[PDB]
Amino acid sequence: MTGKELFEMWKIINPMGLLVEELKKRNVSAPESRLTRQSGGTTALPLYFVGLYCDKKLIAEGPGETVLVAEEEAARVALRKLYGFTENRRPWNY
Amino acid sequence: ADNFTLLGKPLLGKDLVRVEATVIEKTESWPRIIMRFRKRKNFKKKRIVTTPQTVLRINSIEIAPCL
Amino acid sequence: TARGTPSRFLASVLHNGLGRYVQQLQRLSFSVSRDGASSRGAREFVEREVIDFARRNPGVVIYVNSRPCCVPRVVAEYLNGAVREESIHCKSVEEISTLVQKLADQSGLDVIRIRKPFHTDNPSIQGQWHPFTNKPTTFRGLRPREVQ
Amino acid sequence: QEERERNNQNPWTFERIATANMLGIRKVLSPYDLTHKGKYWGKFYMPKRV
Amino acid sequence: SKAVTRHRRVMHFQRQKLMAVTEYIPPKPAIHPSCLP
Amino acid sequence: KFTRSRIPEKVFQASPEDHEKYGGDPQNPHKLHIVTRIKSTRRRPYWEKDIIKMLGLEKAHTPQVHKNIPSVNAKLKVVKHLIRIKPLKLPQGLPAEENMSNTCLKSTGELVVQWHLKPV
Amino acid sequence: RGRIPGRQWIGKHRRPRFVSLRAKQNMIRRLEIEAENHYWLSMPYMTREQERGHAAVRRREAFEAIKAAATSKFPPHRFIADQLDHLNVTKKWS
Amino acid sequence: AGGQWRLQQGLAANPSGYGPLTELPDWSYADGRPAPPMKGQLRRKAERETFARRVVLLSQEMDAGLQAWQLRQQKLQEEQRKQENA
Amino acid sequence: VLADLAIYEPKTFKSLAALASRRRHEGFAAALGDGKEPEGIFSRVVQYH
Amino acid sequence: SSFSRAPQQWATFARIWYLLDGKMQPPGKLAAMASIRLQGLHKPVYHALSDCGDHVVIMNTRHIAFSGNKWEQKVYSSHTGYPGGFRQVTAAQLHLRDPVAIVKLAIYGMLPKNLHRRTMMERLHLFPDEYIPEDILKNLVEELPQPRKIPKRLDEYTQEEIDAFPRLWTPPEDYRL
RNA sequence: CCGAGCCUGGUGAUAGCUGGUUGUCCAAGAUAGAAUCUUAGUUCAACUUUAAAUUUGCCCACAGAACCCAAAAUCCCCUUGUAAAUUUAACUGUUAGUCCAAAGAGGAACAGCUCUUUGGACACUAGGAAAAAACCUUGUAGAGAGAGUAAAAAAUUUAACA
Ligand SMILES: [Mg+2]
Ligand SMILES: [Mg+2]
Ligand SMILES: [Mg+2]
Ligand SMILES: [Mg+2]
Ligand SMILES: [Mg+2]
Ligand SMILES: [Mg+2]
Ligand SMILES: [Mg+2]
Ligand SMILES: [Mg+2]
Ligand SMILES: [Mg+2]
Ligand SMILES: [Mg+2]
Ligand SMILES: [Mg+2]
Ligand SMILES: [Mg+2]
Ligand SMILES: [Mg+2]
Ligand SMILES: [Mg+2]
Ligand SMILES: [Zn+2]
Repeated sequence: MTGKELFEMWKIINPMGLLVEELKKRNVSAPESRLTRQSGGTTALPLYFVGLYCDKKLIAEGPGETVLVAEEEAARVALRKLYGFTENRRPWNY
Repeated sequence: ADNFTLLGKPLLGKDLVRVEATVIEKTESWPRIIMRFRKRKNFKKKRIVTTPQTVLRINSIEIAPCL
Repeated sequence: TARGTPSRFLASVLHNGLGRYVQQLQRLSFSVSRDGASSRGAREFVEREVIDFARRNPGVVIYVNSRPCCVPRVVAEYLNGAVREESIHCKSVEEISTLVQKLADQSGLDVIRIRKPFHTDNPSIQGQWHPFTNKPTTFRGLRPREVQ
Repeated sequence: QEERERNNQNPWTFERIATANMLGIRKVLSPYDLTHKGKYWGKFYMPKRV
Repeated sequence: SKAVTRHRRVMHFQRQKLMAVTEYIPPKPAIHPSCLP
Repeated sequence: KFTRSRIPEKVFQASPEDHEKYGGDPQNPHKLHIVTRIKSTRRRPYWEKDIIKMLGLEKAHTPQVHKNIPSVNAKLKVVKHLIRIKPLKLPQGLPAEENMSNTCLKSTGELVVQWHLKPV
Repeated sequence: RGRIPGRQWIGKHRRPRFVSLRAKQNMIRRLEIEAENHYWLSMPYMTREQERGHAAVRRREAFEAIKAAATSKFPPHRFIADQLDHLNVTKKWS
Repeated sequence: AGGQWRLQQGLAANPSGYGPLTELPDWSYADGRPAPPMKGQLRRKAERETFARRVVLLSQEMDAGLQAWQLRQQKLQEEQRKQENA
Repeated sequence: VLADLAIYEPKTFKSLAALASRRRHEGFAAALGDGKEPEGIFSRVVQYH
Repeated sequence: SSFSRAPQQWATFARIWYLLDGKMQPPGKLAAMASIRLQGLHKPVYHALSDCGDHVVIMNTRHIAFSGNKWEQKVYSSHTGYPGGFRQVTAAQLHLRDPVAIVKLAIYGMLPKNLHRRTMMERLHLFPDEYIPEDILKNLVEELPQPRKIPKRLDEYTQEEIDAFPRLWTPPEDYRL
């Protein structure tokens, strides 16, 4: 399993909705998505960096072709950070 | 690590870290060719080499509180 | 040669190093002859050293045919199904021992050009470089020469 | 010319370098140069050279 | 060619390096001898 | 024409400024010259390269020791432009038999007889 | 345009090479090294008469070792073991 | 890079020459056992040992030469004494 | 490894650059006064034996 | 990181639209920086085969200045291809006929001589005046600074700077001036 | 297809002249001149090569080597630093050479000219000077996704006058 990551093993739909449910269970404010950085909006290769901010605090940012891809990727990043399956996590102890 | 780094002058102490590596594979390298050719002096020569090569895997790293 | 020869990235089978190590040599098949000046080395090897080799390595299995052969062979089948055969025709006992030991220490995959001498399946910490890592933002995120 | 060759701040002078053969430059140089040291080149004469 | 020539016989590269190193570097004070003294 | 060049012996008389520059006391002169080959032996005369070979400098950047005596200083003078010379300096006296192996050279011409391989 | 008569580096007319501070500093460095060599070659340790007759023993004993090494040249020894091991090519199991 | 700096500091111009970056052992057993020396380290220490033997040889030969010279000078003095005593 | 570090962990490469810049400034202070001053904290070296 | 594969690759190998103002700046320096950024040396993932270039925009190319009489003695020379088609033109006349061609040829010379040169030069964009089309002043990222400084004029120097700068000498009164 | 026919045979004529000269791998190795109806060649010498016997071989320290008509240097040369040198048996191959630096001769104090001497290089790898034989760094041979260095990038702008 080491290589194949969480969202590569397990599939999800409406990850933004899943995140909303999760942190509403955790009793925190509903965040808003805001494009932090932009490049090539009119260009054929748009690039957006979208951050998901709650109560004036950021949890995750996500790159993306479009704003929708960027925000769903940011939701994915925040879900990874909350579930503890970040790529920078403690290796498995043997 | 994600939030900090420790670098030596030049290298770190023995007691601070412990890098552990396991051996996985011993092989002869794929056949490398050594050809020497010079021009219009019938100087043409070749040789084959298969250098040995060893594969390790870093299994774990841990740091000591000593500092 | 690299462009004529195929290539691969360094990798191991089923992550052999992390858990309990397993020598990925599975099976040996010797083809040696009773007679034949070429097979005398193989006969000496099978009479003295093969016993100790099999004792040291239980996971491996050894088959010996002992049939008429003008050139004695040794075939090695590994876990992946990788078969490789080599001729021990007119070889000394010490080089036969080194050969079988390197076979035992090898892995189940062909020897070809290795593109890189390392392999990290998660190379990045502190985040992989993107163009916006080392440059700040703007008040209200305003592009250059933009009023509102 | 005398006060210039006395007061030159350059520590390195063809006098010393050639009389010592500090870099085997006696190849490029002549035995005549040992006394025609720097001022002369062929028949010419470089007075500014010291 | 000969040593002595009508034209300036181009010298060896090492020799030209030596001649470029060896010049009269005039001993000058840090201060110009007119404005201050 | 090009021939073996005699050196004026007046060149090898150091002045007080030279002594106090290079740090060498004319009294109590050192015993041993550490020597290294710095320059190409090619494009040099046969006698120079043979002197190199007899001194044992066919290998570059490999320090080799000689005495400080005129019989050697002659060869060193005739191949001086090809080599870096330095005196030998040692605080720990002559190497003792127990420490023949754990010796180490330094870039400063020093030869330490003990090498603990550990910072103070 | 701007050709050089004949070969670029020989003859009555050649291509004019010029010197740079790079080469100047290189050669003056080498000259300072040569000056240090002169200094350390000065102030010898012993005199001619002092150093006359100390190394003769070592020199001539080394040369007589060379004598012995050059004189000790004969065919190798021949052995029945190596002669008869050739019979072991027709080894065969009963 | 920094070769001349290392030289004036006292270290090798090339860090691969000597020092702890190269002289230490590059692998040991996880149980704490010491690994055998590397062949490079072996040949380096052998070179240095021959170097030290040679230095001792040269030094004591020079000392013996000077001693023989001064003893011969004492011989000279005493034989002059003999001559005028005759 | 410097390149790999600059690629995969820019924070550590930024720390190295900060170190280098501070060492430059210490070297400039030393160029002003070589001795007769406390040497740079990072310009200090380790003596081995 | 904790990013997805394709989005991470995209964000890493993405292109960027840089802008720089050439008003009273030298074409050599501005074109040099533009070229290094076009072939993409500035990013640590530079490789020739990987087309990791970035789009560049120059502004006010008409208002550039050389150092020296280059406007007069610098000669851009080109052969059309026919007999007598060898034309030479000073930088001044070439600026009058096309104010962009100077910087264009500068970058064309700075860049390597590969087939990627044309691609990078069409990535690059040039405008002699303070005016830009909508999309290509909208989809920008950053305006990098200028290579050289603009010396100020006497009409620009404020009064406090002047009265702080000391007067150097006292003129005699009896002088027409 | 006649300065003397064509065919066969001698005849596989001869050819100091051109050309060509077949598997793998290691090493050592380009060299003064003399004679020759000889200078497009060859014999000897010298160089190189092999296998042996032997011992001095190379660098070189004071002294020493012409009057005639003021040179860099040279010969000899114990020590020393080094390990080669000589001799003995056997051949072969080279014996049509180019540039640079220096001392010179001829010529025009021209030649990428020709002719001698001392040295280097090239005809062996590599880096540099733009590509470059001869210029400068640099040799003893391999794998490397290690590092330190060598030679190594041209500077110039010019004229008033009582
Ligand atoms: Mg000449
Ligand atoms: Mg030419
Ligand atoms: Mg006829
Ligand atoms: Mg007819
Ligand atoms: Mg015939
Ligand atoms: Mg002939
Ligand atoms: Mg032919
Ligand atoms: Mg060879
Ligand atoms: Mg005769
Ligand atoms: Mg002698
Ligand atoms: Mg001819
Ligand atoms: Mg010629
Ligand atoms: Mg000529
Ligand atoms: Mg030839
Ligand atoms: Zn003034």
